[PDB]
Amino acid sequence: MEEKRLSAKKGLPPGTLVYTGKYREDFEIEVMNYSIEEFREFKTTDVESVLPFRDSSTPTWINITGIHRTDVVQRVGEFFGIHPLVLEDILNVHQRPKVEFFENYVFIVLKMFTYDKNLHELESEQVSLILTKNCVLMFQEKIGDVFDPVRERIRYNRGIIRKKRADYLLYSLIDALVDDYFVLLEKIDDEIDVLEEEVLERPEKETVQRTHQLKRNLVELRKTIWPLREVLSSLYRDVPPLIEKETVPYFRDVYDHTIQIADTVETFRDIVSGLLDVYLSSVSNKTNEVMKVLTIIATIFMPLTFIAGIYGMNFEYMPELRWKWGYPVVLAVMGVIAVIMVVYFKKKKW
Amino acid sequence: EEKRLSAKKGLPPGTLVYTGKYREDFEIEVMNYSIEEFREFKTTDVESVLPFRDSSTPTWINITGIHRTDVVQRVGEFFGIHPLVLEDILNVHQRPKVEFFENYVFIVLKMFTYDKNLHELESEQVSLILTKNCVLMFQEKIGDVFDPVRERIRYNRGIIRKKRADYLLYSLIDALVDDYFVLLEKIDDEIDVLEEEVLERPEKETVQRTHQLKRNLVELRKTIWPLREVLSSLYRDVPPLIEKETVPYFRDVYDHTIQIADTVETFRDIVSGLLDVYLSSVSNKTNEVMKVLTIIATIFMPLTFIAGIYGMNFEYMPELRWKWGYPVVLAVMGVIAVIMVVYFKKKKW
Amino acid sequence: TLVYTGKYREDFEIEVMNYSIEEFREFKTTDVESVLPFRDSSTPTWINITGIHRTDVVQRVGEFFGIHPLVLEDILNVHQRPKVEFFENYVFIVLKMFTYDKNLHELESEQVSLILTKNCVLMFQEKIGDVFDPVRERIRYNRGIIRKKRADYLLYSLIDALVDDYFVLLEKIDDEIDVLEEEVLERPEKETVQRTHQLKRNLVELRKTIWPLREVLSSLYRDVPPLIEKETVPYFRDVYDHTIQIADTVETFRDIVSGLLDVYLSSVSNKTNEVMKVLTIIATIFMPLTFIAGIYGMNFEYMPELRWKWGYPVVLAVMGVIAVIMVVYFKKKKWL
Amino acid sequence: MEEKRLSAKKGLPPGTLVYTGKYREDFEIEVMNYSIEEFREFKTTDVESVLPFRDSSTPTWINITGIHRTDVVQRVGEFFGIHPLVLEDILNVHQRPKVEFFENYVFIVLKMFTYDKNLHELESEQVSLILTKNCVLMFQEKIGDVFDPVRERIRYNRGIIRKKRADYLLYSLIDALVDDYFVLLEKIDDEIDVLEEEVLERPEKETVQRTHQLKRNLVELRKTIWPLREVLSSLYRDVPPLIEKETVPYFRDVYDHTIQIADTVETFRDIVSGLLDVYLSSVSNKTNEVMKVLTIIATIFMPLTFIAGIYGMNFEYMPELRWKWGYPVVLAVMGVIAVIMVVYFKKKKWL
Amino acid sequence: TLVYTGKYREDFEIEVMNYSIEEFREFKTTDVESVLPFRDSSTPTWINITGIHRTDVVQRVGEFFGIHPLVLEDILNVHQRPKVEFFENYVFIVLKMFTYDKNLHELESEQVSLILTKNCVLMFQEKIGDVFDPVRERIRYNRGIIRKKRADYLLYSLIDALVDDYFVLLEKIDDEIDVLEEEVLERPEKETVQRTHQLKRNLVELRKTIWPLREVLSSLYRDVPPLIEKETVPYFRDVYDHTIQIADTVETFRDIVSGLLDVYLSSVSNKTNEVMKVLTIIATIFMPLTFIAGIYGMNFEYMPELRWKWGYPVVLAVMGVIAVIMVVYFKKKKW
Amino acid sequence: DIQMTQSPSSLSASVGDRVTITCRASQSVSSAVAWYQQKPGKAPKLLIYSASSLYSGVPSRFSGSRSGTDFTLTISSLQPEDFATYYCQQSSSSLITFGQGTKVEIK
Amino acid sequence: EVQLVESGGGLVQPGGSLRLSCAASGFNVSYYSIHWVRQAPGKGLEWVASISSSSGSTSYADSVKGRFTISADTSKNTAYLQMNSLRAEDTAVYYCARSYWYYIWSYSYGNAMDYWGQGTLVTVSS
Ligand SMILES: [Mg+2]
Ligand SMILES: [Mg+2]
Repeated sequence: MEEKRLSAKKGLPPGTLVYTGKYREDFEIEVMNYSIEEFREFKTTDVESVLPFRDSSTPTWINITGIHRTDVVQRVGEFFGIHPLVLEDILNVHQRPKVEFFENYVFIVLKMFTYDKNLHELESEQVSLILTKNCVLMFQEKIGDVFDPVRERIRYNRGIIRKKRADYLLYSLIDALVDDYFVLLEKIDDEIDVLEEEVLERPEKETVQRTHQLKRNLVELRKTIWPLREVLSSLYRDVPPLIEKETVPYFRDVYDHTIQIADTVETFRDIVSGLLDVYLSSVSNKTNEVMKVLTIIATIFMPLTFIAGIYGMNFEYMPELRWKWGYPVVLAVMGVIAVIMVVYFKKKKW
Repeated sequence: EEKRLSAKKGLPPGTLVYTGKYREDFEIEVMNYSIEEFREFKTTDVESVLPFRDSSTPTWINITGIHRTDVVQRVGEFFGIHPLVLEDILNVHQRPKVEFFENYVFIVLKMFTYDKNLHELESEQVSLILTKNCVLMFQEKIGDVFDPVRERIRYNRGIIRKKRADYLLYSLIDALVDDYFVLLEKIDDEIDVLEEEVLERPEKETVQRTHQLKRNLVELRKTIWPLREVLSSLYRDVPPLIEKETVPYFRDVYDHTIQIADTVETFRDIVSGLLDVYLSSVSNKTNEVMKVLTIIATIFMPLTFIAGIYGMNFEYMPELRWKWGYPVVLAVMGVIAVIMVVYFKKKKW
Repeated sequence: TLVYTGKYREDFEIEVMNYSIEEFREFKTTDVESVLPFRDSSTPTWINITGIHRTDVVQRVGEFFGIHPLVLEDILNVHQRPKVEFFENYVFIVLKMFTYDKNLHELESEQVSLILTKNCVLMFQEKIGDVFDPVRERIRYNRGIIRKKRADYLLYSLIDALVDDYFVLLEKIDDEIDVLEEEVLERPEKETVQRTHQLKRNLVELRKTIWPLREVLSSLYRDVPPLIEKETVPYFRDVYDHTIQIADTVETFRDIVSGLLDVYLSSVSNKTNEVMKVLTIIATIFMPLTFIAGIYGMNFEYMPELRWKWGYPVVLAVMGVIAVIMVVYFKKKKWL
Repeated sequence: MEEKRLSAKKGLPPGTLVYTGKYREDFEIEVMNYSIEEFREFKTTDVESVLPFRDSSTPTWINITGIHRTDVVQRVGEFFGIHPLVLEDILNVHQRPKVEFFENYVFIVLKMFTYDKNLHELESEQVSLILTKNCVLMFQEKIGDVFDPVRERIRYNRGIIRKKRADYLLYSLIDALVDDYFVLLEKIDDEIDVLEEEVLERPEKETVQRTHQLKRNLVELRKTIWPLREVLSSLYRDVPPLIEKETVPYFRDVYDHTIQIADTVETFRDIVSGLLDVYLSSVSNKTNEVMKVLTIIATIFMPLTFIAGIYGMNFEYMPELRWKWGYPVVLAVMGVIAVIMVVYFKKKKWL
Repeated sequence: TLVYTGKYREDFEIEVMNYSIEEFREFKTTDVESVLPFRDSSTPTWINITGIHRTDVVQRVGEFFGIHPLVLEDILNVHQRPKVEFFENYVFIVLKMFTYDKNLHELESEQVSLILTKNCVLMFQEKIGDVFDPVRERIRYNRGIIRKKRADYLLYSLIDALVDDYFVLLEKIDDEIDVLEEEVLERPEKETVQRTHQLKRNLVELRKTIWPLREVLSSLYRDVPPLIEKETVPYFRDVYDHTIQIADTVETFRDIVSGLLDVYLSSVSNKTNEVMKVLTIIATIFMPLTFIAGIYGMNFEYMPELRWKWGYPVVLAVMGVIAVIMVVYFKKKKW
Repeated sequence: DIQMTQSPSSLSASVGDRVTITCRASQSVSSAVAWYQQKPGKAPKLLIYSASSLYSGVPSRFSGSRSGTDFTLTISSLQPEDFATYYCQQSSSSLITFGQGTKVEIK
Repeated sequence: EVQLVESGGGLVQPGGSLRLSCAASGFNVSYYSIHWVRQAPGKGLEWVASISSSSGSTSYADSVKGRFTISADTSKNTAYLQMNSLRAEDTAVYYCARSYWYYIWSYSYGNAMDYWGQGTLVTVSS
């Protein structure tokens, strides 16, 4: 059944905090409280050093890496007044990407993908962003993020990340995630080109194995991509009071980027759909080449042995016997027949 | 033909013919409860649930085995239920839907059971009706998925005890959706094993198994898409019967339904690709078979041709042991065969 | 207004039924002598005109009953999509009747025109015979509540009867789908592709007919015209639900037929592989043996045919043993 | 994004605009200025007669058919305050439908499609709309459009188009285009109905040529209809100050129509894949039949030649002059093995 | 350690061009130590290292100019894609030159590295010959404004020359595709489809090289390091649009080639039908005849067919009759 | 630059026949070849642009084809008004060049 | 409607500079390129110069590069060609043509000359 069990929390009261993932080996909390002139980094493994940041007058980024410790999530939700439904949605790894607007906080569930070239498998990691007042609570399940450019921008002023509020921080996170989606898309395009070359040139069983693997990966990827458009459309069109109405054009930009991503995914899906038909026709072409060889040999050598059998049948009073010289005439006749048949088949077309 | 015919003939709309095949048993189970109290019993007497129509505390009537029309008619008449929705309840081949009325809300859902050895999906219709402070549901046969709901309401686990009948309806819908999740898990395992079989050991039965799986998947969509629609209608319309601080739970169930629909679409895509994979495997097998045929024919056509053209009945043969003629010709046959075979394994044949 | 397509032309007919709570009457007629039931304002009156060859009676009821004559062209032509009008004092809809023949898979169409005026319902048809006649029993034998409502419950009953006709048609098509599926799975056939193509085109015509009829019933339900008493709207609810179910069933039928197509293709490929297997086996069995027989058929003069335990049984046994060896070699590959 | 600059292409003057198209035959400007009670309509070929309509109180519709003349479109853009990049997008034909909002106007790119049954050619023609405060500018590519119903409505005072501003005119034009998309879709229906029986009855090269060109056509239709859906979504979910709130409910109908169109396109793609499968199945069946003939002949006559060679070799010890001088039993063996092979082939239900 | 990955290991030369507003000095030397103090010249300078297989010279250049050895590894890693790295001291760029010849329809690349330091540019090539000859002529004969500007404009001119070479390659590929369209729509064959495959692979490589080039130009003009400086940014903005043109043309060519290849390749089963028909009509009319020859070639004593009214012509007449009826029957089957 | 060699340098043909003139570019031009017609003593009149397209206002008998670097103009059926000098012109580069001309005579 | 008219032709001694004016009527010179074409008496057409009035970007043939000069005056809607250091073989009839850019591929463009002027003969001898 593997680690794809959706029946986790099958029979359980609503709001029960159960981790449904497969990463239970790590934990950390990174707090980045940045203001217009000072910024403070902080790393810990205890929540009580992180809770008093909800009352800050400056944006604060809280990244809780590792959600297997459900006590941390429960404490954070209890202090921030988070609905238990939101908490169990955070701890549900198989959650569909989505956005929910509440009275005080905006809840977002997104996914980031990792592609392995050596082993062609597409791994997924769920990230939950809660934008509450001037705070952005991040929940993920393992170390390794695509938000390092945001950290560099906060630490070193490469932009206006420190001049704006927490909504712009949420923007920067979403944009970094979309950029990771773009780089994953180009890696998948490279894989597409490799598989197209293989199906065109050298068909084999591992070829269709890898093609099926890629098709399943693209199906899962498209299933994840499509709700991201709705998430960004909700963050864009019906602006909640948490979004300060000044970051809306930026969310429009990310929405356009998601549109581009969806179009590229559809193109990849079309190519993959054509790939197996191309493979089948290539195998048929190789069989046709073998067919041409077989029919050429058969046509050259079947009439010749036919004539040999005709001249090998025995009885008295053979007209071909008492002849001038039987062998030269028959050999010349078969040579002419073979030459004209080779001109027909191999010289002209095959 | 078949027993499962979606026909009720030209019967009048005020008819309550039960179009089902289950006539096993008929029971009525009552689960009246409150914040500090709890009650439960099972019986077969309709009138025993007479005073529960106007009970202040929420109650959960469960009428299992709706094949006797008398109990359903009496329940519908006593609770002020329109006979049209009565025949909708009794009809089994009815797609899921919510109907909103002045005093009650009526929902139809379907439970699915999967037989692995037969790979057979079968359905069972359950009709929920929420009226003021009482939820009552009609089932086809014994056995359901709401056992965790019964355990939660018995041992007081969760906030189901400290709420009204709206939360009970939500709990029933949630349990049914979880049953859908486990069913999709079973179907996913079947798809995985079929994919492994077709990728490694193709067979003539694989196409039939894939066709049966496709039939199961389309039959699954035929009910799941109405499930997504009905949960969407329940969430957005939010009539005054469904209270506040409870519609987020229905939003969560709607999210579960849309996730289920996406998963089923993914399953259909994978199963669609599986048959093309099988076709590719068959083409490869044909290629190998005809490679064998071609190599055999190419090796042993020239040999028999040469034997024929050197073995007729002619008196003018320059082969009466010219220079040990027969060893020469046999060595020539062997060398020609060697030259032909070494040409192969260079073309990969 | 003048000419109608009429793929099949039959005799003319009109019938009228006036039903109430207590008294009932019915007339069978060839002409328009039923003027008094028209605009009588009495209890609901149901009039059926079978055969529209005499368009003169259509015009007569079109100026006697308000029609906005620009719709007569829509009524007369039978090859038209179902659609609904929102005229005052009368509601006009078009619904298509489908007939299926097992002997020849053709969906025969018979357009049906509903016009509902004040306490009156009117039925243009083009061929004798209809699926509406069970409703007649409710009118005659006094079963149900049909004799207690003002001509709108009658319209609901007629639409419900047509929907039940669609249900039985879908049942017949489902039976045909099952028989085609078992034929394809068990033993592929050369022209079964013709059968599945006919099934696919019949399904696509059914889909193209059902979707606009869904829209017609949705319009009839959601935005209620003043003619409906607001008491029969829940009755229209179930007809709308039935249309939804019919559309879903049609979609499932299309999907299963599409799957059967590729199943048949796979069966064809498998049988071609079988032909490869048998031909290759025969060729490789009997080419080496024929070559050995030929090379031992060399005339020449130098050969150890004499002695060497003779030659006839030796060759006849070596050929047998090599044949058995290569056959059991094929047993390793599991061919035959 | 970026700061909306000019492209500055290579091998070309730095500040020039190039018409990226094929049709360079016809040019005309039709002005239709309608009001509540009266209207004017004329067709000219000089741009100096259409500029004074910029400051017109009543709504007006300026249709410039033929954009190969870059001078007229450049003059119009200069007069109406159109950004040069917007003019470049107007002239550039190879681009998907799109919508852009500016301070004084909204600029939309859409595409008409004409399906010619002869040669089965699906031609695409860009049409660009610019909605200003009072006037609606439509740049076409060649003579021929699908807005005849709108012209009839304006001329005959039909509908409610004569008592509404230019935003309703833009809505009417977009609605007419989307409605013509339905006629294109039904033409695709008819052509697919024609194609299917040819595919399953006459599997030749032209069949797959047409099928693959139509698969490409439907790919193009998807790639041009999805951006149109996005355009309409942005149209009724944004509501720029140029369009008023009384017209926003009219765009939802067009959005629903485009949703239906996209669903129809997906159904078309599924049918196309099924049709290609049908072609492959029919061709494989034909080769299977000829292959039956070949394998039947080979199977019946290979062992016969084998045994003929067996009894035709020159060996000293023939148990041959036995059982009526040998020949009749050999002939009987041939007959019995042949009838066994024929019966076995009959038991398999072919020949 | 430093290891050379490429395969061009036969040429080496150092070319120095130090140009000012009024003076220019160009020379060719093979000594690394002589060109080192050229950083002293405030005027821009252009150092070209033609041979990479001599790792000592590039190692010494990196040591003197002070570049972190990861850039040395990237320079010596020939199999790569165009890329840009920014540092507080210098800008590192990896680009690819292309070579196409009409006769042998094959494409070969040559990685070229550029390092922009304060008032200096270094370019590491792989072999004799490049596409920067117009830049050399402009520097030498004082044609444009390259002398009046600093080394950033020199990097601009180098990238612009590379993009113009890309345009020339695109013209060659356009001619190839125009020939191939008719060649495959009139006379399809194995050689034509092999050429189509080769062209598709070449287009794939060209797009895989051109997309990172667009990214490099975007990173070059969008976020400006102090080295690039404002006055050159409007120039760098043009090369991005040139790369846009190249990428659009490459996409169109790839679509055309893929469509043509699919159109040809979707017609294999008809060839299967043809070859089966041929083999069947040939082997069906000869197996019966060989069987008849086998029957009449047996070694049977006192066989009935001794001499029956010209038995040999009768037997050949019978075989001709059966062959004729079989070949006529096949015409009825449309074979 | 680019040299556009045009052949034949002089063609003789009566009325009603097909006439083909070819010009070969020294190097690659991306189908940016135009064909002009000049009567003796008059300004040239454009006939073909983009090496395949037909100018708006010329008879349909004129046709243009391209194969690699070989650009051909064909007249399907000549007329007494079609006996003039025909020039190629490549415009791929900024420096455009003309062919040497092909006078069409009568018989 | 569109008309191209040249002037300024006449007998000039070698080394003498004369200006050729191409009056443009019926169109604006700012939106179109203007090309000069030289045809020697009894020889084929030869391109000599070009101008783009919108941006003032010129292009000269290698035979007249650095010697001729082309300028366009948008105010009077006229393009002027200045021929300094006129040599012996430059004697020819000069045509003024208006060209339009067309599109072939995303990287390649071409220009075609729709309308040509009457052509003025320039003779250099004696
Ligand atoms: Mg749950
Ligand atoms: Mg013999």
